[PDB]
Amino acid sequence: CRDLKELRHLAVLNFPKYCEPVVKGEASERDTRKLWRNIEPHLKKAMQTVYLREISSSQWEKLQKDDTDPGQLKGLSAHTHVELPYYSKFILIAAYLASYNPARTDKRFFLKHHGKIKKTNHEKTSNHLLGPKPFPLDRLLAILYSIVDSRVAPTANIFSQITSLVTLQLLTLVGHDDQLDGPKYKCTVSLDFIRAIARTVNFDIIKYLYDFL
Amino acid sequence: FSPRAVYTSGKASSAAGLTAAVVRDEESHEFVIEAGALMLADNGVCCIDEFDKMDVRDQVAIHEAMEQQTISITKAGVKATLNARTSILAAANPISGHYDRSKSLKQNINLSAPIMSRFDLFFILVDECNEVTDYAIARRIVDLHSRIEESIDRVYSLDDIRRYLLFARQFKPKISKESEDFIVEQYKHLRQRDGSGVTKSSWRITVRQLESMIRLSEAMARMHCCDEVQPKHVKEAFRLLNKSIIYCRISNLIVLHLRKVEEEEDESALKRSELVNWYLKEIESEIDSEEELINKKRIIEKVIHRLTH
Amino acid sequence: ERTSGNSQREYQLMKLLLDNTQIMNALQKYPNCPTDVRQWATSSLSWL
Amino acid sequence: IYGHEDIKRGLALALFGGEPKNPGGKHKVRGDINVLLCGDPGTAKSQFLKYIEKVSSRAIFTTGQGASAVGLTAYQRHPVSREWTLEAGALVLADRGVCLIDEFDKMNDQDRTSIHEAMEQQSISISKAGIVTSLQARCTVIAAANPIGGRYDPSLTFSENVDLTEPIISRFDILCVVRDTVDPVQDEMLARFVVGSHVRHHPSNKEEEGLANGSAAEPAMPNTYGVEPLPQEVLKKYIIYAKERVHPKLNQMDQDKVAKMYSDLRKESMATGSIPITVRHIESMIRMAEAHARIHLRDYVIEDDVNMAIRVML
Repeated sequence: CRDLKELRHLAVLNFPKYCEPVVKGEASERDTRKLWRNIEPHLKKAMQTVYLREISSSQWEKLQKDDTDPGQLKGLSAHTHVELPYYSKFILIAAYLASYNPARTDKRFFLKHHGKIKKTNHEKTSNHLLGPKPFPLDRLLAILYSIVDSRVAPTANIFSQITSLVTLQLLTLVGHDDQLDGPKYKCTVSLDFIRAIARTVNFDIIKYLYDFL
Repeated sequence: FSPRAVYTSGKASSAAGLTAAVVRDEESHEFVIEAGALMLADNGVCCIDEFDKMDVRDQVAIHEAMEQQTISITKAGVKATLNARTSILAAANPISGHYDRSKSLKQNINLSAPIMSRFDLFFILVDECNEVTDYAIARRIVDLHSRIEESIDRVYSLDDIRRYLLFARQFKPKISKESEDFIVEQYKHLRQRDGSGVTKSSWRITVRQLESMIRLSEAMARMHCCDEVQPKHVKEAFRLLNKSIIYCRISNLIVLHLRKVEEEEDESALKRSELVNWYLKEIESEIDSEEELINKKRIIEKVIHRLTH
Repeated sequence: ERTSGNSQREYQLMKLLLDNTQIMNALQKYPNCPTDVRQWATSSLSWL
Repeated sequence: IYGHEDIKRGLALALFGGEPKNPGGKHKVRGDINVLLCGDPGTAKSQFLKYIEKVSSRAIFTTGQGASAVGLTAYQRHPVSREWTLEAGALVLADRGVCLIDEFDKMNDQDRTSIHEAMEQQSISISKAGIVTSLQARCTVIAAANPIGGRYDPSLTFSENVDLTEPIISRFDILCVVRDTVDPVQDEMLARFVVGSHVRHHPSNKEEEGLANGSAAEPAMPNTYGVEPLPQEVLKKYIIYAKERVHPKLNQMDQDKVAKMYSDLRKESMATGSIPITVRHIESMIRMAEAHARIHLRDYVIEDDVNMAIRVML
């Protein structure tokens, strides 16, 4: 940090969590060589949140309401552990591979009876680094039937996670609004929290990426 | 120096020749077995330069040299299974001659994965494009071409270097009982250093590379005439493993030394600004030379300035 | 030429608005320069 | 080397080689357990083969570039005083033994298509100078292949990841392969076992163990089953007794249960994306059934042996 206004509002918030030995009376005045040992563990989980005024008296309060199964993370990176429906948690996982893979080299995860050429098995290419590739709806109608176990009937509540996730800011639109003859969509969030959800419903996405051979 | 060594290039060595050549005799008419260059330089080291001007059939026939150190060629129903403890002193050459910064580190060399997996240590020549690199190397060339047979200032002549080669193969060192816990904690560090991305990356370090590191610490105390191994000798080769794929070196041994001292004090006193001489106590114990008292006295106040600023 | 409205924290394709001359001459005048950082800026990244 | 328990199970079963009988009425069906190993270069795959050649009674070792179609099984004359004498290769002299072939994926294309005659009838009919003569050569092909180019990629099929032809793959039996990766939940036993064997297998330590009888520095290594291992003299007198004594026959227990069980996977493999099981896995069940019965010294096959053989082929 460099601005003086940031340290003005941050040093005040650290006073209630630093003046503990002073009120109890275990530390007398003039002692700057013994107060850094007890405060060292109290600063390792707070110095990594710079330029963020969200860290206050409500971060550690969320841990008090989690007496049963403290596996949920609320406050510090709360987006990693969120609540997803059963048939909706696989939507963000399946749509992540449709925005970084070619529209032709997709038969390697379905029909393994084809003939692979071995192109190189180049590595520093723009693939998976330029951004989400524009994909229509024909790709989603052929990949969700392989990730799930049993069959799924595409009813009215199956396609509801396509438009409802637009308001939730999880997928972007190809500029202007399309018609109805199969619109195109992209991506938004990377794989920062996809691995956390996959380890709860028994799933592995690392072995499904095309860039990591 | 070493008489048990050969010298060849890429095109000078075909498929066989250096391993075990087989040809029917002219005055006997019988399939004989002829030894190569790897069998004559037993318990030594073979030299080879320019690893580019060569095919692929010669590398396959030498894969049993850096991993098994033996020759098993049975050609024509003639058994010829021998052994040779000759190390391969290879010298890889880039594709375009120089290291390209745009391409990856695996796109500038022609070595694949099975070749580098069976090989042990792998070093890369450091290339520096600073004005001080060419200024210091040019002074050594002038002193060599102007002062003929006068620039050599060695402290031990070559007559005593060859004498100390037989004393190393006498008393075989052992393994101390306080080193089994230090090797199991350093392999996990390189295990995470290997997987920079997720799983695989560039150089693969598994069981073939872990057994080579133990031999480095075993041979480190071989010249110092030390029986049991010591923790101060295994960490020497640990630094070469980090710089294998590459006055700043002086500042490196200082940070790695103070980190192992400020993690055991049960109490805490001043030793901040008014007691700057307290950090000199744990370092003067290893000082036992001469110039590290007056010349290095005004250097301590310069390294400590990094924390002050 | 275009700033996408739906662009996130991954698609920017931005460039630079400086030059390869004043960036090197502004290092000796900067207050408090670390030793392990200035050497990385002068070199062309030769180590890992 | 500690780890890979499934790999060590296939090496012991392939040492027996089964009992080549005549199940047909006019056709001689071979009965040898052929195991093809192929792993990621970096896990030391050739060191696993150097142990079985020392504990057996007859075993050889060759490479890929050191031999070809000539030095294989048979190849001309004796140009000294007008004579004709045929020669032999390496598979004929290695009768009723275990053969070890190194560097098989880098073999020439003209050599891989000429070795199928020796691994189909255990005999070669040399038709030279109008004189034919048949012999017998019982061998178990044990090769170690490598992936194409770089490392092994589990995302591709094993039949296409290795630069090998298709008729040679359908001639083995055990295709148990492993893939090494960064695993922090099991890396504490690898670094601990290599440092324990480094001192036990040291020439300075053998002065108080092998040279001085009645003393040992380190005892037995903690195995993954709590069973004490075997020294050296146990494996020598093991294959020269059980293999030439009890001869297991072919009974008729609940073998009809495998018939309808095979149809369950035959109409389910293509339901997701896999090749079906051919008839190779049906006639091969007798091989591992008599191999395990020879360990416990059983005169006839038992249901306990045919059950542990299905988990190996799957």
